[PDB]
Amino acid sequence: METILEQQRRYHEEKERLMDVMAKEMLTKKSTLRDQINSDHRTRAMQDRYMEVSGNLRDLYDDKDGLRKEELNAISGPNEFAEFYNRLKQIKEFHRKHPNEICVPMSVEFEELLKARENPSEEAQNLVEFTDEEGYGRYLDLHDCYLKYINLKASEKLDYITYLSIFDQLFDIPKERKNAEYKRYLEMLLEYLQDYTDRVKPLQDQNELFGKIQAEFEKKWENGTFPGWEERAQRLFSTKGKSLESLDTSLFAKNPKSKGTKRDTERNKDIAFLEAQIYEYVEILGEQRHLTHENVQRKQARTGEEREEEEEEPYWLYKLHGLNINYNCEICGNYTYRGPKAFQRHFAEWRHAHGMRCLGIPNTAHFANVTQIEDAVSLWAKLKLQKASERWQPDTEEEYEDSSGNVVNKKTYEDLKRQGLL
Amino acid sequence: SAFDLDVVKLTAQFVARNGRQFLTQLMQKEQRNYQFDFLRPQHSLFNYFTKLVEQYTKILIPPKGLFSKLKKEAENPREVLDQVCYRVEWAKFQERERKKEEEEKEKERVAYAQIDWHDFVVV
Amino acid sequence: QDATVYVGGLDEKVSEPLLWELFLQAGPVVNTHMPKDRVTGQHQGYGFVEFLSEEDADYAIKIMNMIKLYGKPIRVNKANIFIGNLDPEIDEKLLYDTFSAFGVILQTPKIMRDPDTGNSKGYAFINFASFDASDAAIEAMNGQYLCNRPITVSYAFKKD
Ligand SMILES: [Zn+2]
Repeated sequence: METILEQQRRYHEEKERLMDVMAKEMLTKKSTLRDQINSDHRTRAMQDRYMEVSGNLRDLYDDKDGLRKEELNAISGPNEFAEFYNRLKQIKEFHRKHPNEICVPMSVEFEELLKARENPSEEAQNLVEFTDEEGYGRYLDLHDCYLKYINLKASEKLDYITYLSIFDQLFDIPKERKNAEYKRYLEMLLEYLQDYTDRVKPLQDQNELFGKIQAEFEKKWENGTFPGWEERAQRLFSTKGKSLESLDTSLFAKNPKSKGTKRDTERNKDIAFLEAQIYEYVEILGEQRHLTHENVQRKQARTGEEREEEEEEPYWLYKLHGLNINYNCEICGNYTYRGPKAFQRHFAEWRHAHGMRCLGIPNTAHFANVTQIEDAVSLWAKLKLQKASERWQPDTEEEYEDSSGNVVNKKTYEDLKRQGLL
Repeated sequence: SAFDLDVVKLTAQFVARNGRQFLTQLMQKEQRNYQFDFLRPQHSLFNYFTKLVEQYTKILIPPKGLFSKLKKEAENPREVLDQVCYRVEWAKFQERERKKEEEEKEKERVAYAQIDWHDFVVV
Repeated sequence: QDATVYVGGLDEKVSEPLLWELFLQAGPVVNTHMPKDRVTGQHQGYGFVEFLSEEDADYAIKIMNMIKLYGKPIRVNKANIFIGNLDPEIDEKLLYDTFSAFGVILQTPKIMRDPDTGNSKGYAFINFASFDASDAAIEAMNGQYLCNRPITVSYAFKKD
């Protein structure tokens, strides 16, 4: 197999087709947010497929460095080419043209008029990744988080506006203790906010953003990211102040700070990372949180009907010529025909021939004035028997006397004679 | 049409490894009693065979995957998005140039259908 | 329709038994049909020959194609620019190849057909890429010698 010649060119053609499909998707205008989110998800899937194809093609270079000495040699050539042509010299009886060598990846990376989705992305749906209250990235669902916060706080003195004001803080004082059970709800709220940020922009590099967030949490947040003018340096895990930078560096490797506490850097590192991720998601998606707060305020200020509307978004010839007397035929869909002059003519017309073909019986003068099915099939059996009888069938009707005994056995049919003479 | 396409792909793979324009693995095969009608430029399949030979020559580039590894197209979606935006801008510029050429052709047709064809002067 | 062959380009010398006698050497032509006009009461140049087998109709279409019968381009077939008095022996691909010498064609051309026979009506419509190809067709092709039929190219719509 030509893995360096044919497979690399096929991977390059697939990458060029994916880039052309991405350019055609980016050049087309958008009219709705859900269709734009679906197009962005399809472009992200096509970019992931192109990255996988490039990673598969980039690993096919180990044998190429060994085969380049034999491929670039001018002493070789038409011997192996003539051997491959003799291998390609098989029977050409498969008379079938295949124009889908390059047209099939072009049609697989395209959409239809009824549904604007690609062929690998035909099973993708925007309702399986986002809820109806989010609006495909327009707002964020915070009713379940507010219910969980009200269940954890064990008090009914916190509304949705108070929860939105408590969630709007980034570096202020927290509402509850850092070593309490609110961190288990904050980690779930951060894991939901990370999925909401990854769903609001599928075309952005999530792995590079996660690596940048991890680098900012390790190199900056773990080394005093909030300087002061106890107020000079504050620790997120130990929740205590520091006199100077040397005292904080000496206390960073201390025994209560490493593992000798309940909020040290060994056990409470994941909660601090989740809090940093929640702060980064609140700083990156503050406009979506403000839009969700404005939508919640508009839903609270509205009435019941406004909220329902927001959630819903020659009579003599008649009897002289034969009319008023109707006849029906089962062979013709129980089609009821009018006066006899038309009824007698219908057997020759198209509809009756069609109805008769359904059973497989030809239209002849024998099957006239016959309107029922079973009568037709019985008369067809009769006519078949009659005609088949009255013909001359030489196969069963013939008297051969084979030369096996040559003076006996004249009861041989026309088939046993061939079997004896074979 | 699979056998002819396979023969054209084999000819494009054997002709791309040549060290000269006329000293290839297909010019000597024509004198070796092997019938190959796709080598002549008069056939319509020669335009596809030239594109296949160009793709085989572009598959032998040093950034094509022989002695180097691509990092921008394989490990950066933002570079691919910028390349797609540049391709869309180039397609929009080509469409604008085609519209300007069509407008110039319409202006030339309007000017040619309004000139006087009776003022003949033979010098 | 498969066993019948539609003949186009018949003059006044050709008749209904004459086409069956001329098509008798190609195959067993069972019947001949000639639609009469309403204003003149004669044949419009297009007729049909219903044979017994489809192979005889194929041989008559491959043998009597673009023939000069009664001083007319008779041809048998399987039953903004305007071109008139065109020969029925040419097809859409043949008209596209003949129109490719003057200018570039935007798409595949279409030829008008009769509602009864459906082989050839007599007029066709073709669209060019620009007005220069239309002017070259009105200068050169409007009056060129086609296959035994003087065609006439004209503009379909023009604004003064
Ligand atoms: Zn009936």
